[PDB]
This record gives sequence, C-alpha cells and structure tokens, in this order.
Amino acid sequence: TEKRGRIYLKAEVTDEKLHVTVRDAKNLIPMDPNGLSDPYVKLKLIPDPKNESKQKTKTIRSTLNPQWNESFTFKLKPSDKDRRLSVEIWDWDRTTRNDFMGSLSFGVSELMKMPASGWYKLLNQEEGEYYNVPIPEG
Repeated sequence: TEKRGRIYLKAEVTDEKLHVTVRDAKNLIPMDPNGLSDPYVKLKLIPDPKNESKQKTKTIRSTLNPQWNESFTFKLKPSDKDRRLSVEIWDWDRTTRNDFMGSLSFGVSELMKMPASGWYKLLNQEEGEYYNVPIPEG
C-alpha cells in the first residue's frame, strides 16, 4: 500500500509478439541525497534463469516524474504461457548500488486475453513479481 507512485504503460500480444510501451511515471519516491532519483525501467519475462530477457529504458537523471516514451518487443515461445512480464523501476546511482523504486507484473496468458493499458500502482519488489493494480479512477 506504501505510496511508491504510479506508471503508465501499454502491453499487448499480437502474433506471438509482446509489445510494451513504457510512457511515464509520476510521484516516485526520493532515493538520492538531492531528494530526487535517476529512474529507469527494467523489463523481463520471468522466470528468466539464464538472464536473457532483460531490456531497459534510458535513465532519466534528477526527476521523480520521468517521461521515457519508449517501446519494446519480446518474441514469445510456447513456454511463455507460464511466464510473467516483470516491470521494475530502479534508481541509477553513480557511487552506490542502484536503488529499487517500485514494480508490478502481468501474466503473459492474461495479457493475451486482454492487453494492459493505463495507470498502474507501483508495488514493492516481492509484491510486484506476482500482481498488478490498475488505477483507472485517478
């Protein structure tokens, strides 16, 4: 429930391809000494034991309201029926390990049946691997 902010994204599956658009995020949590963060988004299909599926947006420095406007494509295989699209926002740090900011996920089979679109509530790191929470209300 902790206020980690929100992210706007689209995710849909067409002809065995998963297309994801990471638009923007709002009200992220300060994670740097200067009171801001340097956010980027990591996308993966999990589980990913070999660590082969990772894609990420650019890092946007010094903001809590990043606008990435980036799109990504994943080629799907039959085994992806048991997988989830994981979306994690991280804070890039120059002098320390990067900080986790917030996350969420979508089942691949669930996206096939209905694309994701709109604002989603950011969850904690464990939480985010399991579900998502749309915020259609505002």
